[PDB]
Amino acid sequence: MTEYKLVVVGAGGVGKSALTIQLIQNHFVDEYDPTIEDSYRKQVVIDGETCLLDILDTAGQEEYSAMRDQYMRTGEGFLCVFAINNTKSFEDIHQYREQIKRVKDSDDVPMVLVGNKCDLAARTVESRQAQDLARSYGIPYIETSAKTRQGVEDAFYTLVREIRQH
Ligand SMILES: Nc1nc2c(ncn2[C@@H]2O[C@H](COP(=O)(O)OP(=O)(O)NP(=O)(O)O)[C@@H](O)[C@H]2O)c(=O)[nH]1
Ligand SMILES: CCCCCC
Ligand SMILES: CCCCCC
Ligand SMILES: [Ca+2]
Ligand SMILES: [Ca+2]
Ligand SMILES: [Ca+2]
Ligand SMILES: [Mg+2]
Repeated sequence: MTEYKLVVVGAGGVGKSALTIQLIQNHFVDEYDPTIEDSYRKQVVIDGETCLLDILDTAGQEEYSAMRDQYMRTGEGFLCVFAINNTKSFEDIHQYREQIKRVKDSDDVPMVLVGNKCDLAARTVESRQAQDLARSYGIPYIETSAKTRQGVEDAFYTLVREIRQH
């Protein structure tokens, strides 16, 4: 049909797995089990096109990060996730983007910046800060909550729409 390989990256605990599971399985994972490397597949209609999403959920914990680069290499677009209550995860985004560019050997890779956990109130990253970072990269910024499902479909579908502009 039409396949899009999406890779979700970002610091440990920011909600990469919760986001992916909300999209694919329609429930919220409350517990924290660090990921090594997991894959999901779903057929969905996006803007009138039937397509197959292959989503790679990657490790954010350094200790679990072995060989992540080898998984990142096959990606067609990347969700770069931080949590709005985790300033360090936002600062880390630069390093994840740089890794993406290294493994893709390109400065032109479809990406979306995602600020997750927007249901929480201990915000330390303001929307405008993230919008500015995204603007510097030439990509959209979207806020999500894996818990309430706010923005979850939007983030992944926006990434598909970015891949289509490549
Ligand atoms: N309130 C709230 N909690 C969230 C949200 N997303 C994830 N969490 C919580 O944050 C914790 C970590 O989520 P998880 O998805 O495992 O993070 P991760 O980025 O996949 N971690 P890792 O890189 O180690 O695999 C879990 O307790 C999960 O319930 C969110 O949008 N809101
Ligand atoms: C480490 C954060 C800096 C952002 C650079 C694009
Ligand atoms: C501090 C996170 C950087 C990730 C690059 C492998
Ligand atoms: Ca649950
Ligand atoms: Ca390389
Ligand atoms: Ca390469
Ligand atoms: Mg995970």
